[PDB]
Amino acid sequence: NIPFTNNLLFSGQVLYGDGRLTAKSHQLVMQGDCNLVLYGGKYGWQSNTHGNGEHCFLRLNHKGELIIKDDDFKTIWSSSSSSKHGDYVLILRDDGFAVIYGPAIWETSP
Amino acid sequence: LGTNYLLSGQTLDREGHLKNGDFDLVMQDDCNLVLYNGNWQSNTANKGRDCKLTLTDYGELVIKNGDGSTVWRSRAQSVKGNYAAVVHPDGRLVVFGPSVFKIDPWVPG
Ligand SMILES: [Mg+2]
Ligand SMILES: [Mg+2]
Ligand SMILES: [Mg+2]
Ligand SMILES: [Mg+2]
Ligand SMILES: [Mg+2]
Repeated sequence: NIPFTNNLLFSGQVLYGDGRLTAKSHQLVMQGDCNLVLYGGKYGWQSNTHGNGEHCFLRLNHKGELIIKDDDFKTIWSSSSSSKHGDYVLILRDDGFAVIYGPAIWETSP
Repeated sequence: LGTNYLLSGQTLDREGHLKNGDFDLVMQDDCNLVLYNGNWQSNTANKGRDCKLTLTDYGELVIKNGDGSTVWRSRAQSVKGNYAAVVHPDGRLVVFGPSVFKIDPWVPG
């Protein structure tokens, strides 16, 4: 597995049981109430899926889809985003935006 | 900028750091961009001064010297968009994009 970084969620990495991203005065949290909440910005945000599932978890795939599945892998919310296959990263930026970026079009070495 | 990211439109100024764990990318003052413990550098040492690292809207990291002159390019490109160079915890600098999805806590409706 891949070493967590505070404000990044690379493809493959998984948040749950309120694992959370942090960046200064913001967090984005894959809670236990199955709800993906961004505390931050002026008004924050949520996937709005309060208790629409049990044991949930957020996960970004290798085609830019950011998804919340439950314990038995039922999609609870998606970003409904998709592009080429490869490594993507979600950032929690200092401005409080949470944006996905990808794929890897240039790296410093393989 | 962000301590480990650089957004297209943002600049990693002279002597600037982006850092993640044991890996330290520096836009040094000998105009060489070096990622420390990353086995890699722009190899633009002495090739100018007051240099800057930038990110274009097509995914290129362009090193402009003091005034305006380009000194190094990634020479990898894509569509027009917001991009991100980020220091990967496994020790690479990797350009990412463009943006596929965006969450905006800064909008009333
Ligand atoms: Mg963080
Ligand atoms: Mg973000
Ligand atoms: Mg992202
Ligand atoms: Mg960047
Ligand atoms: Mg992208």
